[PDB]
Amino acid sequence: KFHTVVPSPQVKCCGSLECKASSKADYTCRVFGGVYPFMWGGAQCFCDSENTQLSEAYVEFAPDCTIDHAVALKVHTAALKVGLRIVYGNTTARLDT
Amino acid sequence: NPGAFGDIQASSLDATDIVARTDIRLLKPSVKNIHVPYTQAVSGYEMWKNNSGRPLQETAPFGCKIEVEPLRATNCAYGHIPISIDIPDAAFVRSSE
Amino acid sequence: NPGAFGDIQASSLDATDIVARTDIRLLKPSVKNIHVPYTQAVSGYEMW
Amino acid sequence: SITDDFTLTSPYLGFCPYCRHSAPCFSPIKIENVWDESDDGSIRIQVSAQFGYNQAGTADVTKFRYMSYDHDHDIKEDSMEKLAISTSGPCRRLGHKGYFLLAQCPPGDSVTVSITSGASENSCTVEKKIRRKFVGREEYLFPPVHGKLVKCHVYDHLKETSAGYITMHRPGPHAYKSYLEEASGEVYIKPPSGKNVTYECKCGDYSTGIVSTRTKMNGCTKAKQCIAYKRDQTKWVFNSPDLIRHTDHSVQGKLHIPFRLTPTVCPVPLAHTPTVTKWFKGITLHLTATRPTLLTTRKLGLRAD
Amino acid sequence: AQCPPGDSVTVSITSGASENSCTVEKKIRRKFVGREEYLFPPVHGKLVKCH
Ligand SMILES: *[C@@H]1O[C@H](CO)[C@@H](O)[C@H](O)[C@H]1NC(C)=O
Ligand SMILES: *[C@@H]1O[C@H](CO)[C@@H](O)[C@H](O)[C@H]1NC(C)=O
Repeated sequence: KFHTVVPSPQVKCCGSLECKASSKADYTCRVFGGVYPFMWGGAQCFCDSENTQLSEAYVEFAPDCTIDHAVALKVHTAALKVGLRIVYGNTTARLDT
Repeated sequence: NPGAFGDIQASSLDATDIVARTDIRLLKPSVKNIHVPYTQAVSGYEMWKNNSGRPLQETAPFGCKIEVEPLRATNCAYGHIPISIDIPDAAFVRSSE
Repeated sequence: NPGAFGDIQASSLDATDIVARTDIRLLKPSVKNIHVPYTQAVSGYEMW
Repeated sequence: SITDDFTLTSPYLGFCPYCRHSAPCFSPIKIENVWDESDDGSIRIQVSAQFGYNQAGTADVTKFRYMSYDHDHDIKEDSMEKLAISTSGPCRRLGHKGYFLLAQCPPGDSVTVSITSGASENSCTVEKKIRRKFVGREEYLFPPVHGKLVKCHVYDHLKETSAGYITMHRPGPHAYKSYLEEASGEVYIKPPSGKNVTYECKCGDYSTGIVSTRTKMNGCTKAKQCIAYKRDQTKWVFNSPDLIRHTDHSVQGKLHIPFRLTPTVCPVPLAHTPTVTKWFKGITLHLTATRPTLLTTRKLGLRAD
Repeated sequence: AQCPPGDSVTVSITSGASENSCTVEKKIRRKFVGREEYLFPPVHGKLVKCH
């Protein structure tokens, strides 16, 4: 199960943010025009309406994936390994073939 | 394939070259406050967990007990083994004894 | 019979001659603490 | 590289869509992620405030720290007996650590964290399908006395364990409208207690600067086309979609996520022993089970139905 | 008053160790606007008219 962590979005104000490609898992960078960022305490930048917001979204394993994980394998062919108990003349022999 | 098993893949748990197609979609924000609105397909691992069927410890033919580390099938009969034995001459005794 | 009607019987309610054949099985105690483990068939009166 | 000093890290104000007033809201406690992948029903909650740490970050049990609701953003203490966790009824709090909590909860549909103070009754809530989870093949409300003692996986109650790491970066700009005042159609910058303020106005040109003093910098027209924020803020914060990154948004630190899944032996119920009646080429099982119980049959031939 | 879903409405006055409570039948279920069910309203949305 993945984690799909989304970082803090990048803002530039009266300026562009053409996103740079990255090698992270399922990277998605996308640019937003006409945004007005606003956290608590007031509007977060000067530029009135021509703002660019680079929104970033990649994906990552969950912290608990070290236990609940599924491993994919190929199976080509299987060969027996049998343990044989052979007794003869009051003498025993346990051996793997 | 998004929304199915194998949507996120990696060679190891601690590996860095993680590849994924989770069908993540970035949406233009609507409210004045800051947030990154993303719509994503559900985890294919969870869907496969919910629709796993029964494992091979409960459906393997011939009564084969499936065990792991290593992957193997133990203690089941499905045929005949022609065994050739070279019994030493010390085991035999003469007919007069 | 267990799990059905008539699992416990008596001629009268106050009689000490009470008969029953519920499938009660006493299990081997496993934990450190003292108790009794027992599994019983469900009472057939509530099933009826 | 994964440090746990906590004297160089800070909490943040989160945006979560349900406080006490049932609206999208700012809270000092913001649940970021919930991981209900245990086997005893215990869940791990990632709250935007630190826990078990004092004013300065020294390890101090039964105190926690958050971002206050004031212009001078002082990191403020509160006692941990006021913390409450609920899903449908109250949750038992099992473990606490910076950014992370371990709580045992009844089944429900929403995870809620609250501060039960005399005046501050802040709360936050996320949607999470916390369901009743059992290990084995027979369902149970709570594990019984008699059992089989099979292997399961349990969140460790100790805070010393680690299930991975989380990235921590330096904070970005966090602008205030209280640091700008419009007088006679002109802008004033008002720093409280003489603290240094970095400002950026673009009504004439990209005019940056720093002041600790009231300034008619270019005069300008309105305060809505300019900003001013704090500079003396180099305390690491975990990256979140309710913050703005700084221009050098690289991994400044890594922080341990506690409560690793340890493999643990744990009991499961033993069902009633079946009564098998035998008839020619077949058997009949008389099965009594108060709770749902899994029966799995297979033939030992070529076709295992 | 805002209430969780239930099958009754109950009013009480915890005065003098006597609640003096009253309970009435009412079918209260979580109602939702629009065409997508939600436990609580989200951040992103379409801002549909409701009442
Ligand atoms: C998925 O899990 C739910 C949980 O209630 C269950 O009802 C459903 O049958 C499962 N399978 C599918 C295909 O939805
Ligand atoms: C503000 O900056 C000045 C010089 O830039 C420095 O002397 C002073 O200590 C700073 N004050 C604070 C509170 O950071």
